[PDB]
Amino acid sequence: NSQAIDNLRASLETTNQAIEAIRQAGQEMILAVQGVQDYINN
Amino acid sequence: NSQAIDNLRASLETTNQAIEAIRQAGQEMILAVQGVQDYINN
Amino acid sequence: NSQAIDNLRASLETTNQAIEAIRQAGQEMILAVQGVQDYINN
Amino acid sequence: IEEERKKVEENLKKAEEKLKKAEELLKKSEEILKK
Amino acid sequence: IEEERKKVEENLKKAEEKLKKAEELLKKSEEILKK
Amino acid sequence: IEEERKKVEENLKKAEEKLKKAEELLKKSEEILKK
Repeated sequence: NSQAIDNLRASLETTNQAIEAIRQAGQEMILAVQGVQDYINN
Repeated sequence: NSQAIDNLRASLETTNQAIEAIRQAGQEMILAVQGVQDYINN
Repeated sequence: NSQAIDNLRASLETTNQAIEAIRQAGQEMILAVQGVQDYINN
Repeated sequence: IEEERKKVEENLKKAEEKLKKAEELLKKSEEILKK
Repeated sequence: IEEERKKVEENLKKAEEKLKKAEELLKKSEEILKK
Repeated sequence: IEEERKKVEENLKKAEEKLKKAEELLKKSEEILKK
């Protein structure tokens, strides 16, 4: 039980690090699409 | 352990809430690129 | 405690697959915006 | 603009399919969690 | 054009919102693990 | 057009590098869970 609990916590804190990367990638993609709307707008 | 589990449960539910949010951001990003495409096509 | 654990394992295995898919989606959204950009340049 | 629409439309179609797949797997993960 | 501009900017605005909400939830998830 | 172009290609570059980083981290987590 105790090993698997320590396993799960290790896994999940890595998973959170992955999500944090996908989340920063999202913010960058938004700036890129805004890049395109800025050339159209101007 | 009983309660270290509930702490991992609480954490995974919240992680699951963070992913669902980024997923809604994805859908919205797709709508934004499709808006650029619709304009080019027309 | 043992069954609460295996359920957390299976929930995080599934959560990791959801993230993999969101990851692949963001790779597709980059190719899309890049396609738009190449048309503007060319 | 035939190579452009083909490449953008197909990538947005694939992105949308992956985001729907991910929604399916989150609902599955949330449900496994309730149980 | 006007509809194109509106559609893009409102969806991009809501994407930011959702990615802020996600950040907050991530920092919460971490808080609960440390406990 | 020079500014717009680079703002868009620079941001798709750092996005792409964030997405590969997340794949590294996600593969890592699947392997840690498997044990």
